[PDB]
Amino acid sequence: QVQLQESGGGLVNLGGSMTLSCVASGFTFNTYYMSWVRQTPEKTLELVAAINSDGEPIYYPDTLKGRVTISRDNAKKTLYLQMSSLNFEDTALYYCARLNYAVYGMDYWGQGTTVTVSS
Amino acid sequence: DIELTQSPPSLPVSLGDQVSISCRSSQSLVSNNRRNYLHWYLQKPGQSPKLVIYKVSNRFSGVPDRFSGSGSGTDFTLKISRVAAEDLGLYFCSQSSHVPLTFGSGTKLEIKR
Ligand SMILES: C[C@]12CC[C@@H]3c4ccc(O[C@@H]5O[C@H](C(=O)O)[C@@H](O)[C@H](O)[C@H]5O)cc4CC[C@H]3[C@@H]1C[C@@H](O)[C@@H]2O
Ligand SMILES: [Zn+2]
Ligand SMILES: [Zn+2]
Ligand SMILES: [Zn+2]
Repeated sequence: QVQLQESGGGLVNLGGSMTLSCVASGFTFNTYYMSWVRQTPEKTLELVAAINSDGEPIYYPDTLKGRVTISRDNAKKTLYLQMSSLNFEDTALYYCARLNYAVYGMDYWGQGTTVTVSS
Repeated sequence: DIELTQSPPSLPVSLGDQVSISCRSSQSLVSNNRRNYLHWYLQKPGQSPKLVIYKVSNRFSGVPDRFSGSGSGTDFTLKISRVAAEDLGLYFCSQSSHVPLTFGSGTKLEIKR
């Protein structure tokens, strides 16, 4: 079975940084495009970043531009997300989601890792 | 970006009900080469979002015959013909026709009073 396990969430002070990991299993990680989607308290979903199987970012929202980095370690079958200068609005459930060629969208999603921005 | 307005925001149901929920796109999904790339996810309570249907009408792997999708352009519908407890949760439509990929306002399927 396709599995995605995110980790690295927790408490971060206002202006701090976060580094999330998403370890993949049950599929050939290296051939799939990947994404990070966060879910706010309101249950709203928003795409944070997407990366090709080659390790090249293919999407960042103009707003997170400059404080976000999506990376992958194909050999460790791991996807990463780096965010800096966290603000109150960065508090969310962060999901890693696999991209499906036939869907032209997300198919599987991890369980999410929570980032709580604090003062 | 493309706003996906889901109606109703909340839908109280009884098990065995047949329901239809709506997803209205702020812009046409037939304006380019990627025609109606409109998908549906179910976020069951305490679980991760699961793909139900993609590209309007295609049932993802494991999705029962009770689920179906329709629409073209801007108005899309997800229909559930006999709601089971396993169908309750938050339904989000999503579009990948236009950049960036966006998610709908959601429809919470919940047991009626
Ligand atoms: C997010 C996005 C819409 C969804 C698009 C998508 C969706 C699935 C997908 O599946 C991948 O398709 C690759 C391919 O096309 O070869 C396959 O090799 C991989 O296995 C598979 O993961 C690839 C892509 C390419 C770019 C993505 C766009 C970039 C943004 O601008 C836009 O908003
Ligand atoms: Zn803001
Ligand atoms: Zn818009
Ligand atoms: Zn918008």
